[PDB]
Amino acid sequence: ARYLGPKLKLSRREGTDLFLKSGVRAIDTKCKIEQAPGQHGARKPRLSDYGVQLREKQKVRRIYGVLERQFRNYYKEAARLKGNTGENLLALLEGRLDNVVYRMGFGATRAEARQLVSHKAIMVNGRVVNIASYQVSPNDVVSIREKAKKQSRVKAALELAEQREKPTWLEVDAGKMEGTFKRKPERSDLSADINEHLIVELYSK
Amino acid sequence: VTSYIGGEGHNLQEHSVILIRGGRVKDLPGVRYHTVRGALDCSGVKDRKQARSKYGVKRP
Amino acid sequence: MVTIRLARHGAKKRPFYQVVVADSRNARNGRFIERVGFFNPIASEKEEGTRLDLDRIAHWVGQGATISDRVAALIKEVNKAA
Amino acid sequence: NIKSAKKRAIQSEKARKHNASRRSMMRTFIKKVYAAIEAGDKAAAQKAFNEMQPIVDRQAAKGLIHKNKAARHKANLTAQINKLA
Amino acid sequence: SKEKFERTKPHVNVGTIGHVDHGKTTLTAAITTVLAKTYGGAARAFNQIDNAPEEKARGITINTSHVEYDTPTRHYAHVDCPGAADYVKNMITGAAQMDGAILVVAATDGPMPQTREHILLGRQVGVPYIIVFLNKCDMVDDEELLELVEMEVRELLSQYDFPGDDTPIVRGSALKALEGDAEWEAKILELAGFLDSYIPEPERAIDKPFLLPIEDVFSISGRGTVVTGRVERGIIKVGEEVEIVGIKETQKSTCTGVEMFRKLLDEGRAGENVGVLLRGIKREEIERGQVLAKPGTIKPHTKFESEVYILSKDEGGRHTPFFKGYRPQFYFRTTDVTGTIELPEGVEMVMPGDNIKMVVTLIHPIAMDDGLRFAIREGGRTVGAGVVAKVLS
RNA sequence: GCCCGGAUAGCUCAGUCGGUAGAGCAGGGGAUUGAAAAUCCCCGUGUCCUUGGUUCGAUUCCGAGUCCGGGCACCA
RNA sequence: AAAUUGAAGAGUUUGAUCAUGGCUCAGAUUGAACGCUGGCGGCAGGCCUAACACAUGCAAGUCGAACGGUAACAGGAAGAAGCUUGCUUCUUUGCUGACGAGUGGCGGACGGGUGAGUAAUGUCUGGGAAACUGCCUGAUGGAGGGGGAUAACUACUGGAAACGGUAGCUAAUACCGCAUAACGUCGCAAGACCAAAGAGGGGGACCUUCGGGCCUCUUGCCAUCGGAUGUGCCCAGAUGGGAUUAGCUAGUAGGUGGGGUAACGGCUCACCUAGGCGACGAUCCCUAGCUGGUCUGAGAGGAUGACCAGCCACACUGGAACUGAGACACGGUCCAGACUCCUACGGGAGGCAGCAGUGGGGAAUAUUGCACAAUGGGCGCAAGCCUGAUGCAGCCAUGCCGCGUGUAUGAAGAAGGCCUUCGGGUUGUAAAGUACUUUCAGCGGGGAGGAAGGGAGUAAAGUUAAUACCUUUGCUCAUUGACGUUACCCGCAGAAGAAGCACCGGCUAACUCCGUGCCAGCAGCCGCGGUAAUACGGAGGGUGCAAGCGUUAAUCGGAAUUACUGGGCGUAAAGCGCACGCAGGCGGUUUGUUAAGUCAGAUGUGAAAUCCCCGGGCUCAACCUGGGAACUGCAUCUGAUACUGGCAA
Ligand SMILES: Nc1nc2c(ncn2[C@@H]2O[C@H](COP(=O)(O)OP(=O)(O)OP(=O)(O)O)[C@@H](O)[C@H]2O)c(=O)[nH]1
Ligand SMILES: [Mg+2]
Ligand SMILES: [Mg+2]
Ligand SMILES: [Mg+2]
Ligand SMILES: [Mg+2]
Ligand SMILES: [Mg+2]
Ligand SMILES: [Mg+2]
Ligand SMILES: [Mg+2]
Ligand SMILES: [Mg+2]
Ligand SMILES: [Mg+2]
Ligand SMILES: [Mg+2]
Ligand SMILES: [Mg+2]
Ligand SMILES: [Mg+2]
Ligand SMILES: [Mg+2]
Ligand SMILES: [Mg+2]
Ligand SMILES: [Mg+2]
Ligand SMILES: [Mg+2]
Ligand SMILES: [Mg+2]
Ligand SMILES: [Mg+2]
Ligand SMILES: [Mg+2]
Ligand SMILES: [Mg+2]
Ligand SMILES: [Mg+2]
Ligand SMILES: [Mg+2]
Ligand SMILES: [Mg+2]
Ligand SMILES: [Mg+2]
Ligand SMILES: [Mg+2]
Ligand SMILES: [Mg+2]
Ligand SMILES: [Mg+2]
Ligand SMILES: [Mg+2]
Ligand SMILES: [Mg+2]
Ligand SMILES: [Mg+2]
Ligand SMILES: [Mg+2]
Ligand SMILES: [Mg+2]
Ligand SMILES: [Mg+2]
Ligand SMILES: [Mg+2]
Ligand SMILES: [Mg+2]
Ligand SMILES: [Mg+2]
Ligand SMILES: [Mg+2]
Ligand SMILES: [Mg+2]
Ligand SMILES: [Mg+2]
Ligand SMILES: [Mg+2]
Ligand SMILES: [Mg+2]
Ligand SMILES: [Mg+2]
Ligand SMILES: [Mg+2]
Ligand SMILES: [Mg+2]
Ligand SMILES: [Mg+2]
Ligand SMILES: [Mg+2]
Ligand SMILES: [Mg+2]
Ligand SMILES: [Mg+2]
Ligand SMILES: [Mg+2]
Ligand SMILES: [Mg+2]
Ligand SMILES: [Mg+2]
Ligand SMILES: [Mg+2]
Ligand SMILES: [Mg+2]
Ligand SMILES: [Mg+2]
Ligand SMILES: [Mg+2]
Ligand SMILES: [Mg+2]
Ligand SMILES: [Mg+2]
Ligand SMILES: [Mg+2]
Ligand SMILES: [Mg+2]
Ligand SMILES: [Mg+2]
Ligand SMILES: [Mg+2]
Ligand SMILES: [Mg+2]
Ligand SMILES: [Mg+2]
Ligand SMILES: [Mg+2]
Ligand SMILES: [Mg+2]
Ligand SMILES: [Mg+2]
Ligand SMILES: [Mg+2]
Ligand SMILES: [Mg+2]
Ligand SMILES: [Mg+2]
Ligand SMILES: [Mg+2]
Ligand SMILES: [Mg+2]
Ligand SMILES: [Mg+2]
Ligand SMILES: [Mg+2]
Ligand SMILES: [Mg+2]
Ligand SMILES: [Mg+2]
Ligand SMILES: [Mg+2]
Ligand SMILES: [Mg+2]
Ligand SMILES: [Mg+2]
Ligand SMILES: [Mg+2]
Ligand SMILES: [Mg+2]
Ligand SMILES: [Mg+2]
Ligand SMILES: [Mg+2]
Ligand SMILES: [Mg+2]
Ligand SMILES: [Mg+2]
Ligand SMILES: [Mg+2]
Ligand SMILES: [Mg+2]
Ligand SMILES: [Mg+2]
Ligand SMILES: [Mg+2]
Ligand SMILES: [Mg+2]
Ligand SMILES: [Mg+2]
Ligand SMILES: [Mg+2]
Ligand SMILES: [Mg+2]
Ligand SMILES: [Mg+2]
Ligand SMILES: [Mg+2]
Ligand SMILES: [Mg+2]
Ligand SMILES: [Mg+2]
Ligand SMILES: [Mg+2]
Ligand SMILES: [Mg+2]
Ligand SMILES: [Mg+2]
Ligand SMILES: [Mg+2]
Ligand SMILES: [Mg+2]
Ligand SMILES: [Mg+2]
Ligand SMILES: [Mg+2]
Ligand SMILES: [Mg+2]
Ligand SMILES: [Mg+2]
Ligand SMILES: [Mg+2]
Ligand SMILES: [Mg+2]
Ligand SMILES: [Mg+2]
Ligand SMILES: [Mg+2]
Ligand SMILES: [Mg+2]
Ligand SMILES: [Mg+2]
Ligand SMILES: [Mg+2]
Ligand SMILES: [Mg+2]
Ligand SMILES: [Mg+2]
Ligand SMILES: [Mg+2]
Ligand SMILES: [Mg+2]
Ligand SMILES: [Mg+2]
Ligand SMILES: [Mg+2]
Ligand SMILES: [Mg+2]
Ligand SMILES: [Mg+2]
Ligand SMILES: [Mg+2]
Ligand SMILES: [Mg+2]
Ligand SMILES: [Mg+2]
Ligand SMILES: [Mg+2]
Ligand SMILES: [Mg+2]
Ligand SMILES: [Mg+2]
Ligand SMILES: [Mg+2]
Ligand SMILES: [Mg+2]
Ligand SMILES: [Mg+2]
Ligand SMILES: [Mg+2]
Ligand SMILES: [Mg+2]
Ligand SMILES: [Mg+2]
Ligand SMILES: [Mg+2]
Ligand SMILES: [Mg+2]
Ligand SMILES: [Mg+2]
Ligand SMILES: [Mg+2]
Ligand SMILES: [Mg+2]
Ligand SMILES: [Mg+2]
Ligand SMILES: [Mg+2]
Ligand SMILES: [Mg+2]
Ligand SMILES: [Mg+2]
Repeated sequence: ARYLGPKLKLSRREGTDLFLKSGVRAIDTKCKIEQAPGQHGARKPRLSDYGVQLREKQKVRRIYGVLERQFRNYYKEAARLKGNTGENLLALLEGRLDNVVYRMGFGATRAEARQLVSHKAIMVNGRVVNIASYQVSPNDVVSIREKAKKQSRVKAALELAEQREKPTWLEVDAGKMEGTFKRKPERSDLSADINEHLIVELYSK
Repeated sequence: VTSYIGGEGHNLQEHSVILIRGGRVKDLPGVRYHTVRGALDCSGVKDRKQARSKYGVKRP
Repeated sequence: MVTIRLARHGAKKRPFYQVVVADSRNARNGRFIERVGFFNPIASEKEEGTRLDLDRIAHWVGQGATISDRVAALIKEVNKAA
Repeated sequence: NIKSAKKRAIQSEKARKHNASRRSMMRTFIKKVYAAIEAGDKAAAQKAFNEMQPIVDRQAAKGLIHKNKAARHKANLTAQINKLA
Repeated sequence: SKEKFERTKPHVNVGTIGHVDHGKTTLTAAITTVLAKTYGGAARAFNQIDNAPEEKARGITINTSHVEYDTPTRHYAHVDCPGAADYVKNMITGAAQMDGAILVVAATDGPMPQTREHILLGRQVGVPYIIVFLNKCDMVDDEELLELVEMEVRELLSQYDFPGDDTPIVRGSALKALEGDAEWEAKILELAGFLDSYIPEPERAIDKPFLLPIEDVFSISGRGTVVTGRVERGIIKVGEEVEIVGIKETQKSTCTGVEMFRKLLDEGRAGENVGVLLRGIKREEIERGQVLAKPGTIKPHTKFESEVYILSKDEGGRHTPFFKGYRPQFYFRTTDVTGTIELPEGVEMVMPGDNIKMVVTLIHPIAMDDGLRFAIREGGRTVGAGVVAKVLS
């Protein structure tokens, strides 16, 4: 169901910073990033056309914390929806509750946001929700319950979110731990680096 | 028919009831099947660790 | 004898009755002439719940179709009751 | 057999003893008309037809004979009387 | 399997013991017709105790047959043993579950070699009490000859470590009580009184968790495979989880009906022979020797340390030394099993009549715990009793 | 539950009525030709299916077992 | 508003090449199986072979308002006998309520199960009728007088049993007269002919001969004519493969006449004619339930028809009918055969392709589950009682979906492993430790919604002679859950209980080395392995996938490698040796004329589910579900008549 392994190892293999081990400190400089995937990171890969696609797919999975079976289902939904197939893949991932909770600032990492969702802390439209893959509808109000409000893990994690870019599509109160998911996320608003194109190709064959 | 006994060593002899799966060897002309190691009287291969679903061996 | 009865569809522990005009001999879920609305017992206080097309009921009950114990009361529920 | 509604296995045995008797009675009275037809003028045939007409209609009403069976046994049989004699 | 067995009167597991062709099985036939006539229980006959081709053309019994005769005080449950030298293996299962035996020595022949072998197997396994019965009497019309046989039985029991003189010796012909002789019917009614008086109420273990050794597996065109045996400890409720442990490996199961001589039961209590029914198990895969335990209580083992007491010539056993590689038969609860011996360091040879511990690797695994009693046998005779010390596997 | 047969070095078989078991084919310390048809030398290379007993001494005589072969039964 | 956004290649012939062309692989799948590791929930699923043989419990009963029964049973009332005079014994009483048995009525033909047969009798769409239709219902109103008998019960026997006989006796809505008859049946019409059953809840008035005469109402019973409903038939096309099956066929093909069918018909007969089918595949052969759909595909197609739903077919194997509104009848009948059982050797029972269960054959596949609470379904005037229908309790990762085996910080870049150019690298922020949360499991307490009703009493409105009963509607009562220690909620304790198995030369993301030296083995293809291996075992980093993953079988895909969309035939496989020519396919050209094709429109229909879009509903999700589109149809009816055909000049 979850990875629960060495998280920063995934970032080296992929190369870029995946925000798995983001947390309290801003920058790591604490893994020999890029040049050490495993025992043979010095080996320059040839890297085929199937490779680059499969690396790009694994990047987007490992960022959002999703497995192949559930990720393949997002592609199937993304294809059936109107407009661009690539933009839908990412938009459906960004609409996940564990992703929204991370983007609100209620969690130093996305795994923390997932557990915070799982453990009955998160609540939306006056209803408790346990599911990380809960598709957050446009015009919703995610929030933390009064029992687990202002605990140790959340207040330190919300201060990290000030250093972050902060999305335009959602808004956060910050005083009373209350969020507001407004519109669906745009392509140009977020990332500007992870290529959807190559993921659309991989599943088509 | 004839069936190839995979792995190193075996407990098959004379009779002994064995389970047979499909799959040619591509070497022995005529042989077009494999004996499933682990199933029925055909025991697992002794001292195999990697790839033990094939060859029917338990945990270490 | 044609009769207006509930068909019972829906998942386990979550019934959804398809009130339907069928022959008495035919099975519960099987053969029918035409479906005439529905009933949802686990709908609760919200938007939808029970819908029953009363114009089609007059076409069969007026002719000669018996109404079952439940469908007779869902007529009593939709008309007046409140 | 493994039912208390076996009653119907006898009850129906009791039925056909009676049901064959009234049926056989009718078809003998119809045979009496067909016997009169062949070599007989407009007299003996219509007497036999006047006798069986009440008997065939009665058995039609009880559910032994269907009303169409009875209708033919008049229709085709009156034509034998009408055409020949 | 229709009438419900009402739990009234204490259950006691009785059985006949004695020489070959000594009126051992015929005693069981006499006890049924005598008790059923006067008191008013179920009748039965001498045929149903032993039919088949094997016990007709020959006449000799092999299978441990069972009988259920009732009395005012107690509800007895008979276990007729085979008796011959060839049938000692299936006898020990019948003799282990037996609480209080009925010895059968006869007034014409007297004590014989098997009688000594039977009582030898009774002590080491578990036979607390024993009662003598002279099973001929009428043939030799004499006062002095019949009474001289009674003396040698008192000698045998006292020589082999039983009460001997205290045991109530009874006389009576089995064939005479089968028909309807008023003097001989009353004399076997006296044996029923001796069973009540001498043998006390047996001590059960209805507290510590469920275990049941299997004596004989059936495939009842009924329900499925059925297993018979005395419940050694605990209870058996219907629709309860039961783990079958012993030979081969281990299999999960559930009880779906306990019974007592073709009659229904709710709770199969300890210390009584019951036919427990198993769900989803074939006739071949489950075999004799395995035990019906509660899940988690017992685990099958193929290696164990054990304090073995080897017997000498006087007690009845080996008379020569032996070294590692010796393979005798280890009789645990019901079945026997072969196993190689590995002696401790600083012990060159095991002399007869000696107390030592030793590791024993068995060829078949059997369910066992610390403090389990067993009796070693080899070559149609006993070798040494002992107890389990430590588990290894 | 009980009656019977079967097992001999890596494989296929000889040998026994107590005198301590051998043959080919095998294979190995073994030489030829980058490996080689034909060559040489060389060992048996052994829990006599396992274990105990009668015994000076058991493959061999007598119990008990192993797994496998085929045979006859019992229905809580 | 929307209703499709959907089309990848690679290895492999050669010294190298381009082509041709096979071979193999990457992805989807599933009634899967086995293998390895073996924690959860939700909605599903689960003998494909032997349509094999079956023990044990069950699966269709039900009605006292049809009637004898003064009752088998359990219990009140007039009276009796014991004696603790109300404690006990006990005969009468329709008399206490009901009901074992029985005739009756209506159900058992529906509802469940399985594909043996079936290549058309069947199935699909579209048609037509020449029909019947219990119970539902719209009219037309009758519904009057009788009489044998007949079980049960006796009585008396026969039989080992199953199951009878003979003598009475009696009951009914049972059963047959009877008068009675229509817009009914028959006839050219005049005529003739044709039916029924009473119950039950209540009653003022007057008959009481007390059985109550008699009025009310509710229901039954009839008579056709019409509904609605199923069912029977019939025609059109469609519905597998084979020509190494081209001839088949005598009730065969048609006619007249008789019989029979609910209905028409060689359905069946007698005679008459000599046909009929057939190259747009008869015949014979092999295989096969069919469909909605399912899987796959860019789509066309290809394959398939488990689960759910419609239709057919079959019930130990071959027959036949009886009864019925409906059967030529899964748990009716009677034969016949084979197979097990019982016996007094004479004759008897006998049907799991219901639901559990079992033995078998097998790669393989459930509980001798609990309940009518629920929607049905049966009978009933209602309560009811029956139900393996249905729901649901368990089992199995066989699956689909969603959860979890924590989530931050953490450098001495520790130890240990593995590699090394012995400098170090790597395992690795991995772990240890520090921040903490504590969804699931586990405990302890709250607790919905599936429940509509049914029942007992009340005020009124109908009904009527009547403030009575009856019918209807408000209104007060106490209740109805197999699931169920429920869904869901809240407190508790402490990361505590919680992992996978592939492969890693190439194709295909992933290599270092100790190698078992063409031995052991690998392998899906090319190929590896012969004292320095990314291709074998092993340790070991990863690569990869997750409660599953592999291997295997099976269908499609890629395969434009059966090509209609969409290939070819000089030399790669492939132009008959060359003509003539009927059937068939195609056909120059201008004016008419039709409307077959063709297109446009319209109406009917294309079952529901499924798919799709828009939605909604369960903590989200699978899942369920409201509403539209679609179902490449077909049918008709009316129009364009350019183009094709026909009929013209
Ligand atoms: N004279 C006499 N003979 C008796 C009596 N009881 C039994 N028997 C005989 O003993 C025999 C019975 O032997 P059992 O030992 O009971 O039979 P069994 O147990 O099957 O025999 P095994 O199995 O060989 O021990 C019969 O043949 C009888 O004739 C008795 O009271 N008197
Ligand atoms: Mg999952
Ligand atoms: Mg694709
Ligand atoms: Mg293959
Ligand atoms: Mg491999
Ligand atoms: Mg609610
Ligand atoms: Mg009802
Ligand atoms: Mg006759
Ligand atoms: Mg006659
Ligand atoms: Mg008349
Ligand atoms: Mg009739
Ligand atoms: Mg449009
Ligand atoms: Mg696609
Ligand atoms: Mg080459
Ligand atoms: Mg060449
Ligand atoms: Mg499996
Ligand atoms: Mg397995
Ligand atoms: Mg398990
Ligand atoms: Mg389910
Ligand atoms: Mg089948
Ligand atoms: Mg078949
Ligand atoms: Mg078959
Ligand atoms: Mg069968
Ligand atoms: Mg019973
Ligand atoms: Mg039965
Ligand atoms: Mg009455
Ligand atoms: Mg009755
Ligand atoms: Mg039937
Ligand atoms: Mg049928
Ligand atoms: Mg069905
Ligand atoms: Mg049916
Ligand atoms: Mg089934
Ligand atoms: Mg099927
Ligand atoms: Mg089918
Ligand atoms: Mg047809
Ligand atoms: Mg038909
Ligand atoms: Mg039509
Ligand atoms: Mg009509
Ligand atoms: Mg009727
Ligand atoms: Mg009827
Ligand atoms: Mg009628
Ligand atoms: Mg009416
Ligand atoms: Mg009118
Ligand atoms: Mg009028
Ligand atoms: Mg009227
Ligand atoms: Mg009369
Ligand atoms: Mg009379
Ligand atoms: Mg008579
Ligand atoms: Mg008479
Ligand atoms: Mg009378
Ligand atoms: Mg009368
Ligand atoms: Mg009548
Ligand atoms: Mg008259
Ligand atoms: Mg008149
Ligand atoms: Mg007319
Ligand atoms: Mg009358
Ligand atoms: Mg009246
Ligand atoms: Mg009355
Ligand atoms: Mg009157
Ligand atoms: Mg119709
Ligand atoms: Mg003819
Ligand atoms: Mg008919
Ligand atoms: Mg394609
Ligand atoms: Mg098909
Ligand atoms: Mg099926
Ligand atoms: Mg089902
Ligand atoms: Mg179905
Ligand atoms: Mg049909
Ligand atoms: Mg038949
Ligand atoms: Mg037939
Ligand atoms: Mg036929
Ligand atoms: Mg009829
Ligand atoms: Mg019919
Ligand atoms: Mg039929
Ligand atoms: Mg027929
Ligand atoms: Mg049946
Ligand atoms: Mg027969
Ligand atoms: Mg039976
Ligand atoms: Mg039966
Ligand atoms: Mg079954
Ligand atoms: Mg089975
Ligand atoms: Mg098998
Ligand atoms: Mg049960
Ligand atoms: Mg039940
Ligand atoms: Mg029941
Ligand atoms: Mg009940
Ligand atoms: Mg109840
Ligand atoms: Mg009901
Ligand atoms: Mg009523
Ligand atoms: Mg019942
Ligand atoms: Mg499980
Ligand atoms: Mg899906
Ligand atoms: Mg620790
Ligand atoms: Mg708990
Ligand atoms: Mg709620
Ligand atoms: Mg409720
Ligand atoms: Mg209510
Ligand atoms: Mg409610
Ligand atoms: Mg009421
Ligand atoms: Mg009252
Ligand atoms: Mg209850
Ligand atoms: Mg309960
Ligand atoms: Mg609780
Ligand atoms: Mg729910
Ligand atoms: Mg803590
Ligand atoms: Mg701790
Ligand atoms: Mg070699
Ligand atoms: Mg393959
Ligand atoms: Mg080296
Ligand atoms: Mg490889
Ligand atoms: Mg390797
Ligand atoms: Mg590893
Ligand atoms: Mg698989
Ligand atoms: Mg193609
Ligand atoms: Mg080509
Ligand atoms: Mg050429
Ligand atoms: Mg060529
Ligand atoms: Mg050629
Ligand atoms: Mg040419
Ligand atoms: Mg031509
Ligand atoms: Mg043409
Ligand atoms: Mg032209
Ligand atoms: Mg032409
Ligand atoms: Mg046209
Ligand atoms: Mg058109
Ligand atoms: Mg339309
Ligand atoms: Mg549809
Ligand atoms: Mg829909
Ligand atoms: Mg939306
Ligand atoms: Mg939705
Ligand atoms: Mg929703
Ligand atoms: Mg909602
Ligand atoms: Mg769906
Ligand atoms: Mg719809
Ligand atoms: Mg629509
Ligand atoms: Mg449109
Ligand atoms: Mg369309
Ligand atoms: Mg479609
Ligand atoms: Mg026109
Ligand atoms: Mg023109
Ligand atoms: Mg024009
Ligand atoms: Mg033209």
